Order: sequence, then structure tokens, then C-alpha cells
Amino acid sequence: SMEQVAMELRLTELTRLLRSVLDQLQDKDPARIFAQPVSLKEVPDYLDHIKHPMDFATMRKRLEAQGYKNLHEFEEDFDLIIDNCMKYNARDTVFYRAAVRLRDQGGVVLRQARREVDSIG
Repeated sequence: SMEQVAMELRLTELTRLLRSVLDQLQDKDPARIFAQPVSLKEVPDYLDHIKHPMDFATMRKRLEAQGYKNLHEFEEDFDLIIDNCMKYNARDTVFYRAAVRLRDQGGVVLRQARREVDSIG
């Protein structure tokens, strides 16, 4: 159907906008603390602590399969990255502080992305 195609064009466009959001968020992580999944070889207890791990590479795989239906889903995954880090690591650690900084800086990007998603539809 033509409707299914128009819907798919919208998903495709959302994916385009989310890809750019993703790149801007990841630039706020020049240390690359959040680039890849936490290694279960290097933190073998991790899954006892964190039930839903997340990282920028895993978000990117989902993105490129057009697996984000709306901005809310994409923000849920970004929030996991931050929130998982702030629970597993103590307040005095470079990791925790990096998550705080990513959260604060990412907020600005996300604020405008919500306006653009509403605006373009």
C-alpha cells in the first residue's frame, strides 16, 4: 500500500534525525566511556547489578535497523546509558562524573530534537 510506504518514509526520516542526535550525543563523550558495552570478561558481576545494559554501539545497531519508532524509545536507551553508569559507579569516579556531564550536555540536544520531531511530525 501507499500508506505503508508514507509511514516508512516517516520512519526513515525519524531515523535520519535520530542518527544526527546520536552523533551529537556521542560528541559529548570524547573519552569514549559509553561507546561500547561494558565487558562481562572485565566486569564479570555486571549483570548482577545492571539488568538492562546499554551503550552507543548497541543504540546505533538498533537505529540502523530502524528499530526506534519514536523519540521516546531512543531517549529511554540514552537514559539507560547514564542511569546504569550512575548506579554501578560511585559518585567520586571518573565514570560517574562522565555520565553526569553527558546527561547535562545531552539535555540541550534532546530539548531541540523533541521540538523538531513535533515540528516536522
